[PDB]
Order: sequence, then structure tokens, then C-alpha cells
Amino acid sequence: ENTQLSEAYVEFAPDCTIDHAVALKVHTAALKVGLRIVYGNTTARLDT
Amino acid sequence: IVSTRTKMNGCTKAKQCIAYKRDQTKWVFNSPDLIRHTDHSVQGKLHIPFRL
Ligand SMILES: *[C@@H]1O[C@H](CO)[C@@H](O)[C@H](O)[C@H]1NC(C)=O
Ligand SMILES: *[C@@H]1O[C@H](CO)[C@@H](O)[C@H](O)[C@H]1NC(C)=O
Repeated sequence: ENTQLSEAYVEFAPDCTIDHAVALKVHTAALKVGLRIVYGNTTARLDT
Repeated sequence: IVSTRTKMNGCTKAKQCIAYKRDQTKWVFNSPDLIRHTDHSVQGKLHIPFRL
């Protein structure tokens, strides 16, 4: 008549908060460029 | 239920009989070595010291 029931599951460890890694889906590489342009001792810093 | 009293029951064999020194006054951290009380209720929490 005795019976025993056991159960098991899992969760992220407490230290996970800083040891976690992430999977990323990337696409559509886009470029941003910073330029310095000088014309007739007229300097300009631009980014585009 | 017997308080400060020795008591008897019909079935003379004292083996199958079961007794508790139960107090049900303190909360404890879940551990495999300890049977689960029928309440199986989450009553409180605690933090873990010395975080990262
Ligand atoms: C740039 O050069 C011109 C002459 O070529 C001069 O008149 C002007 O003062 C100069 N500007 C600076 C900021 O040096
Ligand atoms: C056992 O508990 C009951 C209910 O609280 C109480 O009336 C009785 O006096 C207690 N007996 C003890 C502590 O010996």
C-alpha cells in the first residue's frame, strides 16, 4: 500500500544573471562612416 | 491525539502504529531528504547572500 512519487524539473542557475549567453539572428549589414574633410583651411567633421 | 499522556490502541503490535514528534512551527528550505508535507504550499522565500 505504500507508494512514493517523485518529480523533477530545472531552472537557470542564480549566477546565470551574469554568465548567460544569448543567440542572435543577424542580417542586412549596414555601414556608418566618420569623415574629416578640409577645404581651403575649412575643416569639417561629419558622420553618415 | 495525546498530549503528555501514554495511550493504547486495539492493535497490540506497536510496529505498524506510527507517532509524530510534530511541531509544525518552522519553515524550512526544500530538500530531497525531507518528506513533503501534505500542504505542499509555498509559504515564504529567502535571498542568497554574497552575490556575484
Ligand atoms: C584660409 O586661407 C585664406 C587664404 O587662402 C585666408 O584668407 C583665411 O584667413 C584662411 N583661414 C584660416 C582659418 O586660416
Ligand atoms: C495540546 O494542544 C491543545 C490544543 O492547543 C491544548 O488544549 C492542550 O492543552 C495541549 N496539551 C499540551 C500542550 O500538553
